[PDB]
Amino acid sequence: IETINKLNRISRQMLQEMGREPTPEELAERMLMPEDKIRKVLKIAKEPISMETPIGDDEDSHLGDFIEDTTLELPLDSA
Amino acid sequence: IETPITANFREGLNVLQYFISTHGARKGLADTALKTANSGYLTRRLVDVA
Amino acid sequence: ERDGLFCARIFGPVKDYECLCGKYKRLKHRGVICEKCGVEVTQTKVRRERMGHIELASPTAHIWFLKSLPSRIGLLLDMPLRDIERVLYFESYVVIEGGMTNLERQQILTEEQYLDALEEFGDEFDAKMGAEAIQALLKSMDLEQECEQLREELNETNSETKRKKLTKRIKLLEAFVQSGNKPEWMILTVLPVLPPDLRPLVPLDGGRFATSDLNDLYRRVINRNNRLKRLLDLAAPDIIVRNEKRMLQEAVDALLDNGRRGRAITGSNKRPLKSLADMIKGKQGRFRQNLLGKRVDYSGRSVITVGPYLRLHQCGLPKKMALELFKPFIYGKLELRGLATTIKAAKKMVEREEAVVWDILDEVIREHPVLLNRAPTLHRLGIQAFEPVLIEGKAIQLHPLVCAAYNADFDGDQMAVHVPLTLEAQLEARALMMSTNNILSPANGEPIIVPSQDVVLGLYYMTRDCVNAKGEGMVLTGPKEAERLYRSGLASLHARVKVRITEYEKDANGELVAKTSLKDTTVGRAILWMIVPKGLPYSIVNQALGKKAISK
Amino acid sequence: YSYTEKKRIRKDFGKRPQVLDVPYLLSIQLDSFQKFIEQDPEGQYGLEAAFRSVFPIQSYSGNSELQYVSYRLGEPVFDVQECQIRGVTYSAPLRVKLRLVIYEREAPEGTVKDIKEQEVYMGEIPLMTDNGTFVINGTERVIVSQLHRSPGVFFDSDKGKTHSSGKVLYNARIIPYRGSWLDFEFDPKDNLFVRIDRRRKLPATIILRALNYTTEQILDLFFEKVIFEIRDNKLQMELVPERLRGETASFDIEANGKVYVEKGRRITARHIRQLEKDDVKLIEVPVEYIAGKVVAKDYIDESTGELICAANMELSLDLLAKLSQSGHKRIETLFTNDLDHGPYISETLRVDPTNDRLSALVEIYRMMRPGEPPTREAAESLFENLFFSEDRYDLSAVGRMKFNRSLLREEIEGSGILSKDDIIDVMKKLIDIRNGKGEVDDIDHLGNRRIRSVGEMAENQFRVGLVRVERAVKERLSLGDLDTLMPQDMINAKPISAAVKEFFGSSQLSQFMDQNNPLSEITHKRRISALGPGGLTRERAGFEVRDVHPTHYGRVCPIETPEGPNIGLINSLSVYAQTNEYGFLETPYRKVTDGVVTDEIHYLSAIEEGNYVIAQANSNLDEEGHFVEDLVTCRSKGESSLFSRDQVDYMDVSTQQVVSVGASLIPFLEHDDANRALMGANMQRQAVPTLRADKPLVGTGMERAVAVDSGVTAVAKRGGVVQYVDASRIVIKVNEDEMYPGEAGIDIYNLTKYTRSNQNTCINQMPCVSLGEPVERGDVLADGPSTDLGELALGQNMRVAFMPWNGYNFEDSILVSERVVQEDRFTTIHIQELACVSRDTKLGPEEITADIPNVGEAALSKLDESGIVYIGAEVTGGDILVGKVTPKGETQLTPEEKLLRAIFGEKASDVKDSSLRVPNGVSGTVIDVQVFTRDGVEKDKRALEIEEMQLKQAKKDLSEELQILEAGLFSRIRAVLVAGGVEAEKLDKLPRDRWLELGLTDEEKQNQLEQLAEQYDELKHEFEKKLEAKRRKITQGDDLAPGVLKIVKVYLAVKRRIQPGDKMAGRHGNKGVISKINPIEDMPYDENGTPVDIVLNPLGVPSRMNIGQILETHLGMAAKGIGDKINAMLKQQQEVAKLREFIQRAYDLGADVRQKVDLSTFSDEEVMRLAENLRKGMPIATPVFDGAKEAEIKELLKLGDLPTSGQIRLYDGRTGEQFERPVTVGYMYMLKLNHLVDDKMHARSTGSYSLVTQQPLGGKAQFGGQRFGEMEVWALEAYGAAYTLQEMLTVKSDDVNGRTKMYKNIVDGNHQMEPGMPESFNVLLKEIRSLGINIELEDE
Repeated sequence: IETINKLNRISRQMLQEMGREPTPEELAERMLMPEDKIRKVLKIAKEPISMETPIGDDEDSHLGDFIEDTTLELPLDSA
Repeated sequence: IETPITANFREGLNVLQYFISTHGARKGLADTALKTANSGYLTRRLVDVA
Repeated sequence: ERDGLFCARIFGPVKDYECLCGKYKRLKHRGVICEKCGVEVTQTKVRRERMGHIELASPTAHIWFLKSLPSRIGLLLDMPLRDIERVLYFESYVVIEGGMTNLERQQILTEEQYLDALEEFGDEFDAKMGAEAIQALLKSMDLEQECEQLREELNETNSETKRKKLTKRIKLLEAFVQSGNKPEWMILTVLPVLPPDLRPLVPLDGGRFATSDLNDLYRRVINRNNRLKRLLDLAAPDIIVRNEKRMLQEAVDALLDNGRRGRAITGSNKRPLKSLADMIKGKQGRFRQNLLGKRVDYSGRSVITVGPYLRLHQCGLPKKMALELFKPFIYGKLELRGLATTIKAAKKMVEREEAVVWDILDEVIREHPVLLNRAPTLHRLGIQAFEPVLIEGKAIQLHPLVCAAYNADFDGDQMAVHVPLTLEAQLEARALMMSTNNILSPANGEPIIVPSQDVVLGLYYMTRDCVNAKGEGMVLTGPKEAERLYRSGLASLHARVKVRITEYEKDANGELVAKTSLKDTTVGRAILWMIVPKGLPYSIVNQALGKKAISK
Repeated sequence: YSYTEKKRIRKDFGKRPQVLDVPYLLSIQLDSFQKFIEQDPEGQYGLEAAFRSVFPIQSYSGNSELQYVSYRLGEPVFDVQECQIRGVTYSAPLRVKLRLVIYEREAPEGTVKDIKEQEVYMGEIPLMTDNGTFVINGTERVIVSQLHRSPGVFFDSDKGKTHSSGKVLYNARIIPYRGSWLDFEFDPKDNLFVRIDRRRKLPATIILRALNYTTEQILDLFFEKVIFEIRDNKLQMELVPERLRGETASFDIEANGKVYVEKGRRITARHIRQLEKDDVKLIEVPVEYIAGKVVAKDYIDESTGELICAANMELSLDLLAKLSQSGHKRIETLFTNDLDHGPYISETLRVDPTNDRLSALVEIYRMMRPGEPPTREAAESLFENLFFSEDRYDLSAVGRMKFNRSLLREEIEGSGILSKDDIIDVMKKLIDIRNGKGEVDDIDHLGNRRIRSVGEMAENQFRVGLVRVERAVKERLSLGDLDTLMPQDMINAKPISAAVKEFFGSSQLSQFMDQNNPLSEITHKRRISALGPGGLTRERAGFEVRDVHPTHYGRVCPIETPEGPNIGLINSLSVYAQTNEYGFLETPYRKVTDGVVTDEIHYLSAIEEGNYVIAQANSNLDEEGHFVEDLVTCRSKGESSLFSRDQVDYMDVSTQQVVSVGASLIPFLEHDDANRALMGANMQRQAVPTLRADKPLVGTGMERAVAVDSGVTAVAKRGGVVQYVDASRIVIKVNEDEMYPGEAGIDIYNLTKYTRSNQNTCINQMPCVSLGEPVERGDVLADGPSTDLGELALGQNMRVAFMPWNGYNFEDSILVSERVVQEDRFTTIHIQELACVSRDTKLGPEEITADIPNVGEAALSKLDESGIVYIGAEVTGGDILVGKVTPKGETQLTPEEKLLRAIFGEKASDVKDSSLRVPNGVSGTVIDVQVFTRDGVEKDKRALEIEEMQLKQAKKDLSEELQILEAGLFSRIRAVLVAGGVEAEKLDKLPRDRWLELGLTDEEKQNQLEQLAEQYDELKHEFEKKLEAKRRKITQGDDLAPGVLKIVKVYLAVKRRIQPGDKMAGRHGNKGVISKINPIEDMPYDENGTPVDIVLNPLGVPSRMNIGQILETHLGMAAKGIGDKINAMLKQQQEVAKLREFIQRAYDLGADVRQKVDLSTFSDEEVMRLAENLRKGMPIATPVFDGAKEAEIKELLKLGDLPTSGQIRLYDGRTGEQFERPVTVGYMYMLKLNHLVDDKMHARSTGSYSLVTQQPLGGKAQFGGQRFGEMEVWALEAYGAAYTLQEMLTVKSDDVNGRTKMYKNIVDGNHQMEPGMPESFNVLLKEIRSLGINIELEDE
């Protein structure tokens, strides 16, 4: 959490000085850390999406049935 | 309405009569579109009863 | 985690017969508890039919037991809803049981009154806060004595409102006694946990995670329970303990019925979470979405087509519908004759669309039922069964005469196609829901075929008359002569021509009576009588054939 | 007359002259977008008003402040094409000038401590293109015209349906722009109740007492005072003679004379005027009349000192005796006797228990936030900040204007907050309306509702972002240092940009632009939606709101709105309507001065329309004079009547001012029903372009304006000589009159071919201008996807006959022929996107390898070394497109598979097969592939090919411009050398680049040559800089999603020819479907040359109360006859003068024509081109609500050598017999929606299922099962069937064991069911157990 906060505080100054989204290369050069750590932090730092989010503009069908069940096998392979 | 329409669809109509009949046509359309759901609710109730 | 929500030790393995650390391979090992992770090697469906529990520190009052009308808790305790609400939310104290003659059961005291009454007496004034007090009251109360008191009071007075109240209370008490339930079971000390499969946590295709609101609710409940335990283990002050208990009660409420007595808990972005009460009561709940009607295998939706191209009890279907639905039967009858090596090769042969595939599909579709549906299905005629025939063009054809049965005009609607698999269902669809067997409407004894079709208007025109123009002034022997005269291009179907009509009438026992005579009519009416079989009289067709006429 | 009109002339049957100017269709959009952004220091629009209302900001300490100076709009980073291809949000940076001024704590006004200034970046703002698209995340989203009520005060009445006795109650609501509304309602107990945000009902006097008002002041402001005098024996009053209206006299009125009014008779008007003429001053009234009234002020006691009787007290005998003994002989009593007034405030004071302002504030604080002890300071601060705050409570300048107009004020400008007198005036007006003086305001009136456009929505979002960022600044400034901290590190650009992105990507108004045809884009941008945040919802909408109000004349199109649940909620803005600076719709009219119609135009709103009279456009214009008929029909106050000449106030411009384009494009609108016209407008706006766009024969006169304002065609901003024409790039030389001396007079236009949208179709720009044809400003050099030459070609013109058949025209269907499919008519092009993404797993990185196991040469012959299909390959559904492999770890296998592997001995490496395949039933061709990777991953020798291809495609227009500029510079150098010396033969032989090395005499020519060389060097440097900038943009345009290595998009193009199963309709609304495709032989045919192509159904046509298609068919037959005559005259070379005379006689057939055809001034080549264009039939046009009568149709039929009846017999293509009655045949213009049977048809047997219920999914993209609702279940229950129901329910939805057993039995030939237990039932049981309920398998 502290590393994410430091990276965000650095990205805040980077965007204020440049005006564009902070590239991972410049962030890693300024942080003196490899790009793999920055990439992993940017990948993991994402809020999970809710399960009742509507797919469209109309609140008719939610995200209840929108994911396929790829865990169990199918009748084809069983047969 | 006190003043009715005198022409018909064969000789053509003006803007006034068309605009005065459109608000009744769409009124009936909205009425039947909203009652198509009350009818379904009534069918649901009648199926649940018997 | 080894102590998380969906831990592998409590709810079983995640994968198919595989431990947590991936050490217990060789599925043969069944029911062996590991020493490192401790995961019972079983199937994945074990998580579906098992649940957990949470050990709470302080008991909680069930929200939906007193918030639901007519507040059965208040009826059994003879106390209004406002009082039990003030007691549960730690606003005022209540006396459980008073041994002295000062106060008795069901007496409310505020913060100042409780302090004034506590400094005077001691060791006998029993009073707790909310859930504990209600549990002690339900444990110390006696049902038989209260029932006897109510039955003795009802015999003396007969005030309508009070009599009905006491009668409902006696009914509730008798039901509770005969049900074998205990009053201590009303409180909640250990609440169950939803199975992990009902609250899934799988990564989305967009590289992100999809969480569940119920997981967040359970996490909040567990966090509040841990905070309450840490406060009780460290001797927290009275105000902090009351606030933590109120928060735990609110969390239990939101987990059971999220936000109906007050403000709902704010969700992820803007919308509040839905609880089990919303999954049970709401219109998008499980009842009217997964029990009554839901998605069904071996189905399809297609566009309508305008053309008979068949007979009454037959409909036209595109090659693909059976291209995707009859493939199990295709593979079965391929293994029957042995034209394919295995099922895996038969699938590829079907995917190549060979000629033998269609030759076998022609026999698969030979005398096979299929259910047609139009949404919505109001009356019985909305669900019928037919038999399909392979055609070109990927739109399903519909029978012309079932347009009034399905109540679906040919304006570009969508039809649903379903396929029965079992011989039982196939036979009950062939016999019961056939267009030939089900021809009348369930509303009245009249035929449901009340048709459109200016085509039928032209039939009526055939049954009409016209001027005496060229073609009138002859006599014909039978309807076939009139048919030939009209097809050869000699006269119209309006000529007043006497036809030698041989009419048949039923006998008194069931036989037929033959009689031939001349009838003044036209050519079109003679053709219509020819279309009529030898089982109907001629006096009905002798007039104009409109809508009500053909209906009769 | 422009050249686009000279190519082909549309015969306009206009009866009334067109004197107005056709306004721009997408005008409100660009106007709002400019008003939100354009710099205006004196105008409070957009960012200016935002920074003026927010800044300067005051903190708690009040020592440091942040002031605003100005803002600067940035330059576009990437082009619109690059933003559409890559997917970057087209926007511009924002820099706001902010000054930090720190005061001193010692000095009172010492501001010399710290004064700094700096530009701060607050985020990006999405710009707008010429069309009006919002490029967000590579998608063209649009926000469109939210509808809501204007801020102010609205008085309404309750029309029953919720009462106890049935009394007409009233209410008044205050609608603010930001804050909480106030509702003053009338209780059925004759009491005025106040509600704040619909929380609790308070008396009406607590709000007045909270504003430091006593009882006597309220009684003086609301009620009137009457003076009663007493001299020891009497009760005299100063009775006004005009106040006795409706009062029963209970005594004898004697005022210095005889008995005036008898005891028992009521006061009449004659008695009123008599007593007024008598000059009555004092009347001795009895004691019974005075005893029972209400006092006004408090009369203190001069003897004791206490209050004998306070205000609002009923009079009695003892009270009057005490007042007489004390000495108060001037009693001020209120006047409440009849319906003229009402003692409702007295009852409110009696009910209200509060005494002073403190108790009122305490009660308000307890109502606002209960459960909290009330304190004086906090309650006062809350009451001052809720309503008396400028930054919190302020509606609008338009809001203040509406408030002043409702209160009948004189000034239309005021403060932003409410004063202590505004509420009093509102209450007075409300009680006057209750008494029966005012009128109940209507909600459907357009003067009470308004429209919020793109500018207002963006301003609200910017206000929210600025409030959040100023809260952040107040949080960060009260703790940080005032010296070492800079203003650039305090303000964070994340909240504002996040709010902007959320609004532009996930709001209800932000919808995907329907890019089927330009008409859809026009009718979507010119739409007005009442659904979304701020207005009513889909459920809240009832019947009283969706009805069309008579005030909607010429403002809102009533025949263009989607059906279903959104009927009468999302409408279409009319053509001539316009949004003024206040947000109200207005329509331009014409002044009528004593019957003389001048050219003066005045825009009127709904309130201004309801006051004057409007004459319809059907009045005859007497060659710029007065009216012809004495009694002209006009409309006013919602009623139509015959008025004289002097009673006419305004005149409409034309008849097409009410109906918008999307619904007025119908050739015959007055011959159709309202529902029929609505359905036709929907079918037309949802149409799909064809392969070869052909102009419609029958049309309107405003199609040119729509085609030129759609923005999809080539807009000629300057006009000139076209030099180079190509299928993708067109250059044009600007004339010397418009050529600027600074820049070059050559314009280049790149034709966008096959543009991708969210409604995938064939979007291209086909060029039309030839080599050597000049154009002017406002022309069309290249058409679009659904635009013909100067017209908007939606569908296709085909032959149509109204006749029955053997069942192919059963119920309003469409039967077509084979020539329609053979000639590629009604043929579209679909573009399906297919994206293959490469993501690394937790156990292995992701790689792309063409070598895929279990794949032969058949699938690898069309793949490159990297695994990408060659550009230009035709693929069929089932082939692999992108070769992607995934590393797999050690996977356990069953002993059977292990034995099989040991037998075969193959390697069988653990590599997953997750390659992209083509969906089944999709056989098309790939146009171009796109590979997008990040900066870390190398292009891997694959993207280099497409990069070099794009670079070769580029550097074309830039190179041509550079060569042209260099040639011009060399020509200038040659001219200078000729003017200086004789150089004619020593310049062409020498190279062009060696002209700067020649040294002439030391004079001015040497300096000119040096300046020209410096200019050439500057041009070369500019070209190099442009190339470097292009390369830098290409390099930096490598943005990729996190955790994604590569993305390969295919964009597979499919022909998808016409086949039975597609919905087709027209402009009147003859919706149907393609029944079958019969050959041209089995179709009916005419006598000589025209076989029938389309056969319609005459069953549902006469029942839907609309002639429509009949008149359209007759006019199309006339046009086709004229075209056949023109073609027959053109096939011969008799004489061009004869062709000119025939064209002139054909165009001059109309008796009363609007536009006179000028043909004598044209050349021979122009007439030849006109004839070649009209070979396909001349386009006949007609205005809206003004169509040619049947006489003109018969005359036009007789002109083209056709029968006047318009009904010709046909011959059957099957038997060859002649029909009894003739057939109505002719040309029509048919359209078709998307409605593709390839996409609508979707069936599945087995596949993917759900997670919680294991049930199939729903949708085409989902590829799942179909829904089986409760209606079919009830239908099966009504039947005797029991096995079908359970088979569909339990063993096909959730039970895995049952369905797999049934599958195993079917694949083995058993047909056994073996039912089990539904998994959904187990889920329900567990859900019930989760609540604490015991349900444990109750057995027998």
